[PDB]
Order: sequence, then C-alpha cells, then structure tokens
Amino acid sequence: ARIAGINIPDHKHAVIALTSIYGVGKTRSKAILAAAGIAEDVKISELSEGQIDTLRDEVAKFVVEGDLRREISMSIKRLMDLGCYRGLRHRRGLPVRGQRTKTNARTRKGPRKP
Amino acid sequence: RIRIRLKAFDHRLIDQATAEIVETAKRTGAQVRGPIPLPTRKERFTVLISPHVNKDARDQYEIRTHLRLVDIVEPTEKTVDALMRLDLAAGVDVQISL
Amino acid sequence: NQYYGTGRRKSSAARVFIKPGNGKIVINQRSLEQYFGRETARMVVRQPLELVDMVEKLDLYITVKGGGISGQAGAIRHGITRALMEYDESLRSELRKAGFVTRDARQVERKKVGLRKARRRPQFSKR
Amino acid sequence: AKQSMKAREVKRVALADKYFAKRAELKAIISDVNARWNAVLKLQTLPRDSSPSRQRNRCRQTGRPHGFLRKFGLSRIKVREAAMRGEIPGLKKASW
Amino acid sequence: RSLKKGPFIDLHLLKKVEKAVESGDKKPLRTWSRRSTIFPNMIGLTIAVHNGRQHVPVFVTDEMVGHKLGEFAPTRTYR
Amino acid sequence: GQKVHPNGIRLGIVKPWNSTWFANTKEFADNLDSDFKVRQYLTKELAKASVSRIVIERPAKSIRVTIHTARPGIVIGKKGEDVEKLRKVVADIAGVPAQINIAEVRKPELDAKLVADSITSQLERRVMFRRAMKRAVQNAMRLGAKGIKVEVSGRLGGAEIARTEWYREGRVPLHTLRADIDYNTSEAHTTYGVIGVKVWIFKGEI
RNA sequence: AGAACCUUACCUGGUCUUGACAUCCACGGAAGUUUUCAGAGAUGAGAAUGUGCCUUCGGGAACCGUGAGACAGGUGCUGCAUGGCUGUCGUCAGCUCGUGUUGUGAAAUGUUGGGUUAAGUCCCGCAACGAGCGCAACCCUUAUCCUUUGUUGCCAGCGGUCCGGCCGGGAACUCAAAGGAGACUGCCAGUGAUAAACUGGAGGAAGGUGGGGAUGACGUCAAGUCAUCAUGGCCCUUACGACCAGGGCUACACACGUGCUACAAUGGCGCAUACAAAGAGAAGCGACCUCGCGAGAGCAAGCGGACCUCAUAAAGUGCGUCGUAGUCCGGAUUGGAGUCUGCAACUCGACUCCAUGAAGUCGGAAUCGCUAGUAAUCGUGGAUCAGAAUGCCACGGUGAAUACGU
Repeated sequence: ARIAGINIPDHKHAVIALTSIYGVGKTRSKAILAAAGIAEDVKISELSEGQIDTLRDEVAKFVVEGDLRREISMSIKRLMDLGCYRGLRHRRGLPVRGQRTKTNARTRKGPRKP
Repeated sequence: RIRIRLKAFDHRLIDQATAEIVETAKRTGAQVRGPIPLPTRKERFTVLISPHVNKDARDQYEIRTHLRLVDIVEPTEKTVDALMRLDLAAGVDVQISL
Repeated sequence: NQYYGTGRRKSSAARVFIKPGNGKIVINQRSLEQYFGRETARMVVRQPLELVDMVEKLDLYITVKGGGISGQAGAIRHGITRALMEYDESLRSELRKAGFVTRDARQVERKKVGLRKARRRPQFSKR
Repeated sequence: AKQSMKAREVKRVALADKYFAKRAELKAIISDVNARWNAVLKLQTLPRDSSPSRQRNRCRQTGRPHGFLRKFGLSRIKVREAAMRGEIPGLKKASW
Repeated sequence: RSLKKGPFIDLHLLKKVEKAVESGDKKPLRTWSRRSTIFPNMIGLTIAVHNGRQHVPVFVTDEMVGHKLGEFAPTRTYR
Repeated sequence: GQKVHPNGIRLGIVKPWNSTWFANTKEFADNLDSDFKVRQYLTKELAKASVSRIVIERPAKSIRVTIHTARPGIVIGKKGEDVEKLRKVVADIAGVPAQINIAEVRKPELDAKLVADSITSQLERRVMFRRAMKRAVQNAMRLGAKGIKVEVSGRLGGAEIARTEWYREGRVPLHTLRADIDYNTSEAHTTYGVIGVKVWIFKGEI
C-alpha cells in the first residue's frame, strides 16, 4: 500500500517498495519516476525525507495511478458504449503492446487464465 | 623490544609471508630497518606433531618464518596507506610484544 | 579533564564523550526524545543508568554502533563506567565492587555452536 | 573394497581445482559474459561425466550425494557414529 | 540447431515419443514445446503439441533431420 | 552397542594417531587417497610378519612411518629381503624416499593384538576357550597391567544362538581419558560363523 | 543434508551381453584429440591429427578395438545368524563383587533409615568394611579480575583531525588469547540427635552442582539397520547384470503427522531514525558505477581473509491513515511480461512486477509443549546449493506469571 496505493512488498528497500504505485508500468514508468525524482543511490542510512515531502506533490500534480488507468482504458468506453472498436480492442486481449491474443501472450485478460 | 608470536600454518603461505607481511609498510618514509639475517628458528602454536614416550625428540612443525621489526617512528601518509592492503602472504599476524 | 571512553555490549564500538557542559546530546546522530525521553526507550535503555550518575547531567556525544536497545543500554553503561575513571581514579575498585563494570547477565548468553536458544527446546517441540 | 566403485564424484570436481583461481582476474573478459556466448558457454555439454555443475558431495565411503563441505570435507551426519573423533568444528549435533 | 553443436531435444516430445516409436501409439500429449525437432524414424507421424491455439500437424521426410517443429507448424496468427 | 572406540577418543592424547594433520585446503583429496592406499597396501601382505604396529604420519608434506615388530624370528625372514622389498614398494607408491624405522619389541604379554590373535588361534584349534580366557587374564595380571577385560562372541558349535561373556578382572576405566587403555578387536572364521574377540588392557597410568 | 535428463535403487522402450565396475589371458600397437553418417543417447560404420617413454626391440609399464575362460556383481532373499551403530526404559539413579556377619538352607546385609535431595552424588547412623562399573568434577563455553598483548580492531592522552578515530602513537582500555584465580557450606547466627543437612544473614559479579552442554550403565525389545558398510547361508553369471532415453517418489477419492502463512489495528502503509553475532566464501561474494518497480544483468577493486562481500538489522518510536472493513490483512490459486541457474526444466528450476484479494475474522470434540531469559516471539545468515525451504543448523533483538502442593 501507499498514500493512495496498494501491493505492499515485504522487506524491501525504499525504491523497491515506494515505487510499487500502479501508475508506473512498462512505458509510463519513466515519467512517474522522473516526477518523483528518486533513485537507488540513497541507502537506508542516506535515505532522506524528500520522498515523503514529494509524495503528495507527485500524486496531486501528476495524474494519479487510478484515474490514469481509468481514463486510459475504462473512461474511453464507459461513457462511449457505442460500436467503436477502440474501447473493445483493449479488453479483447489482442496485441496492445506486442502480445498475441492466445499463443503464450494472454496478457490483457486480467486474472491468470488458460 | 618487539617480539612476535608467529602462528605458522603451512609452507606455501609462509614462503611469501616471511617478507610480504610488512614489505608494504615502508616506501620512502617509514623507519623499518629492513630484513634481518634471522638464523633458523622454530615458532608455531603450542602443539606437537606427535608427542611420544621419548620426551627428548619433541617433534614439532618446521616452518621458516620471520618476526616483524617494523619499529616505525614517523610514517608518511602515502607510505602506509596500504600497510595491510597486501594481495599476497596468506598468513599475516603482526603480533607486536613490548 | 575530557572523559572519553568506548564501552560495548555484543562487540559494539562506541565513542562516548563525557565533559562538563555540552547540553546537546548526540547519541549516534539521534535525538534526546528519540532514545531517552517520552517514547519506547524512555527508561528501559537507562535502567542501570539510574543507579549511576544521571545521563542528562553528563554530556554524551556517543556514536554507538552496536548492540540491541538493551544491548546499547549496557554498552553505554560499560562505556561510562570505564570512561569516568579519570573523574574518579579509585572507581577501578569501587565500581568493580559496586557491580557496574561487570558484563550483566541481562543479555543473550555467549554460546558455543548450539541450539536456537542454547538453553531450551527451540520452536520445533515435535519429535 | 568398494572404494573405487563409489568414487564417482571423486574425479568430477578435482581437475578444475586451480583452473580459475589465477585465470579469472587476468581473463575476466572471457570469464564474464559481455552481453551472449551461446556457443562457447555451451561447450560444457560435451563432457557428460565431469563438470563443475556435477558436484555431488564426494564421498568415497558410500558414494552417496550427501556428506560434504568445501571448507574441510568433514562428516555432518556420520558424526552420530564418529562424534568422539573430534572432527566437528562449526557444525555439531543440536542438543544443548 | 539453436545449440550450435550437439543437437538435443526437449523432454516435451520425449515424454512419450521415445516409447511410441517402437510401442505403437499413445493418447494425445499435452505438450507445449516450440523448439523440438523431428526425426526420420517418425515419417508420416506428428507429435500432438498444444502450442496454445490447438493441435498442429508437422510434416516430416527423410531429408529433414534437424528441422524444428515450430518451423513446420505455423501456429501464431495475429488478429 | 552404545560403546565407543577408545582409540578414537584418544585422538587428543599422546598415543599414536592414524589420520590427523594440518595442511592446505586444496590438497585433502589426494593426500587422503595416498594415505588410504599406503595403509591398505602396507598390511595385506604382512600376514606372516606379525608386526606389532605400523603407523603412517603426514604432518606437513612429510612421511615418518614407524614400524614395531613382535618376534624377530617371524619378521627377519630371508635375511630381511622381504622388508627391503616392502620398503621399496611403499617408496615407489609414495614416490619419495620414506624414512622407514624398525623398533624391536618383546614381552608378548601386554599386547592386545598378540593376545587376541592367540585366543583366536586357540579357538580355531578346536579346544576349550574359557580355560584359555582365564590363562590369558592371569598371564596379563602376572606381568603387571593392573586391569584387563576380555569378551567373546557366540556361535558355538552347530547352534545359531549366541552368547557374550566378559569375565572382567581389574580396573578398566574406559570413561576416563587418563587411562592409556589399549584395545584391538579381532575376528576368526570358525567352522560355524565368525567369532569376534575384544580385549581391553589398562597398562598402568601416565 | 538439498528429486529437470543423470539423479533413483521402479516401470516402460532401444542397446551391450568376460562388460558399463575390478584382477588375470591372446593379438598388434601408445593414447588423447578433431570431424563426420544413423541414432533420443546407447552404440553401430568409420576416417584421420595420430604414434610421449622403456623397448638384452618380445611387446609390455599404460591405454586403444575384438575374443574364450577363472569371472566380477546385483539398493536381489534372510538384523526372525551377525560385526558395528542407533531408538527404547533413560541424565533414570542404577548394576554387581571380595571379605566379614546372620540363617541347617535357599538367601539376606552391604545397596532397608535421616537429611541433602537431581541423586548407590555427599555426610551421618548402621554387621557391616571396602572394591569394580554408572553419577558428580576431572572436558568445552559463560558469571569477575589478573600474567602476557595490539595487526587491520578500540581510538584514554598527544598533532591536525584524510571528523569514520585516518595516520603514527597508548596498548589504560572496550574486543581479542598463551595461563590462572575468583564459589569452594568459605564464614555469622539459628532449626536440626551436638552430627549430617537445612535455614536467616553477611562476603564478594557469582549460595548451596553460579547458568548451559560431551559423557546413556547391567540390560532392554527375535526392536531397526544385509537400503550406509561389512557379513554366515540362499540364486546366476550371453544374468531377477547393466548403459542409455521418458516419467516417479510432489500423480488422487479422501484421512493422518509436522511446520509455515495468516485470520491484523499489540497491525498495514510510505517518511526520519540507531539497533547484532557466529559464520561462509582466489571455480566466491561481488565494493562502486547504469538500468530494470524488480529478477538480475553490462563494468568492477578487494581478499587468501581481527583486512573485501552476505550485512542492512526487525518487531519499535513520532509522523496521516482505515477503527474492523473476506479488509491496503492473508497469500494459495488459475496468465502475461519477463531475469538468472543450468544444453535442455508443464509432470520436475528459482526469482520480480501487473492481474489473482478465495478459505480463514482466533478454531469444536479435545489435546499437547512450558520452569528464567522460561514461554513468547522478531528476523539474520551459514551447511545442504547445477539449482529449489515453511526443513535442518547457527546467531542475535526483546522479553512475564505459574512450581503452594503428592
């Protein structure tokens, strides 16, 4: 968990756990970590209070993990429930980042599913 | 004034530890007086190879070791920055004794 | 005279300062209220220190790197009792006879290679 | 005797004793992958009877894959029958 | 020949192919291999592999010894 | 059998050792193999030598093997030619000029190996053993060695049942380290099964 | 004590049948190594680079390929033959003998009683006296100080501080060890047959083995072990011998034994914060540097380890939080993206992120473990490791009551 997050990893360092926010991903992680302005150079002894002082700023000024995902995937089709293929494409499981629908790359289905 | 109770371990290590223990403790400024002829001596743990009924044989491990006579008085900063940063001489024990 | 001393508990290595004045207390870059007042370690880390001269009365610029919380307490006690020898050169007997320099049994016993606690059955009582 | 028959692991981790101690520092480029040596690193497939990956706790007494320690190669379970021999530094039976 | 020397096969087909080669035939195998190779001794027969879509045939001949199942079994189908 | 071997317990005492030394950590395998080979191959052909004791020691890359013989007549043989042959064999196996030494021994009374061998031979002779047991005990007591114990297995005649007897007499403090106790069990393949004989001798104190 | 093939002793399928294990015999010669053809390997058909030395030049020392024999061997049957070992009463206080004494005798005493009591330890009384085995101490660690001593470790005091004590330097001294003392009913007083023993007190860091271990007797169960090894007897060696290639010991229809995870708010979140030791490691950790939310990878000093890495500590406190939410708890569970170990890992590798938010909100019948650092916990690592802990070993961080009683 975070200030407004989830998925606590047990017994891990600052960068390892604090950056568990759902916003960071495969391609959008760079922007979030740049906004955070944190790195692994700081050890437990060298850890500084800047992380908490900037957590509120990063969650507020930048797009939150939840509303970001909702707008990227859900909000596009939640209100526009017409026949547009843009909304259906995300949930259909077809390649969105280079993941074939069935052969070894059933990614967007969500929960683990044969 | 400087006595050493050297702990002998093996021959391969001692072959270089006879000199390399303190060879890096003097570059230009240290007060070490260099190697001493050091006639044959038997120094090792208080253990005998095989004490038997014969109390005169007193069998013991034979290792060639050299006690340290550093006796530095004013080492320079650079001369002793690597006083113990030695890559060789597996067996090192500078056990000075007043 | 400047009363310096290391002290330890469980192979600790501290740097204990004792001089007149110097109200500020730096216990390994900590705060006074963080290790000696109005918190979990308000008094448990100074139980033996109650008998000896109060900590607040004597400056302690200690960089104690060692021991648990009670281990740190015992290390600080040992350091002060072995450091104020300059203040009282006769304490080598007095404190010796007062049971203040002794390594207190309130610690995990020093062990050979042995069981989880070396004195009882570990948490696998099933046999 | 049976010592030779159950000496399978004796000749598996012996040849390479000093084959890398003085070579890793000088040949770190070869030793460490500069990534992928998909061919050079796979040459270990040819020897199917001796390799570093074949270490199986050398025990000439019984040939089982148990009972070895790189520090001294001393018993850890046979101590039950050899507890008085004095060969138990560091590791001993846990009753105390 | 991904190994570049001493070709070897995965345990996927070898679960039952080494027995069915001289024991007749067995029930379909839930095999997920994508790097196994066929042998000339099994001309006209294919090992049922569940690559993820469904069973895929694999045609082999005498001249093919190191050909991979994936190469002869096109399974990936985008869109 | 909860007992333990006294020799193993006597590793830290001045009594002779069998395998113990300090050396480099990367030469255990070859050294152990050489020691096992020399020990195994230096006693199989000594059946008629009746050597009292052969000890091989490797403190630090050095061999100082010691040999003590019981009967000069049974060990001299053909003017010591067999001894020279064995010395050459062990030297070539080790590859170095081993400093072999022979020390004369006598008084075949307090030697555990000799008395055990005599008891086994008498048992194989198809004669009574209890009389031999008592004779050995009294002979050992006569020549000093205040304390001795003996033990024999069963398998007597054509009976599958076995019994164990000790007939101990004297002081045999196995539990105490400072007892310089000696023991060497032996076995004999009789007509029915194998009979084992164990002897403990307490030859005074340090 | 660490199971992808091998492991592994099983089954299936291919293959070899003096071998794949070891000695001897006949043939000639070194072999090893590189490439092939078929093969899943086994091997079959091979070809060469070859061809070190002795060679009173056989042909051996060695190995190469084939063949007959003496063969070897089998985790194949017998612990209900054994050696050795282990569990069992049982760290229980025990088992016997010599002489003497009592009894016609078998036998008894010793060793039946009092206290210490953990007690055949100890002492007292006692027709018993002593002795041989067991217990205690004699062994290791720890409770204080001392003889000796400072390298890397501590940095009392001296020079600045390359403010971490970095360099010399003091080895006062934390820490360390080559050797000791100090606890030994030693003492004051009382209870107690004055005795023993106990109690109240004092001395000292340590009061009635100061706290833990190594030490398991006569026996003991046809106990188990021939599957750890050896081992009498029972088969056979073109073999119930074996090499190779898949799986299986983890598969299910359920039950049982163990531990872990939790069922949270005595907790969870991120922020600041000082929190260990014993160990392990030139085929190794991998300092540092860059990324990966991470796995770990590209670069990399160091060390033969009081010097370089695991290694930062955690439960905790102050900071906002939900006030018990099948919950930010819990993490199984069914995919993907992926990193590494390994030629190759669905059955049978690990690890990281997203998804997974299930049962379980302290568990009935009941039952078991607990005597001071006790329970209770929090993790840390080491051996096992090609690799795969909730197992096992080892270390610390903290830390109560119950023992009145037979």
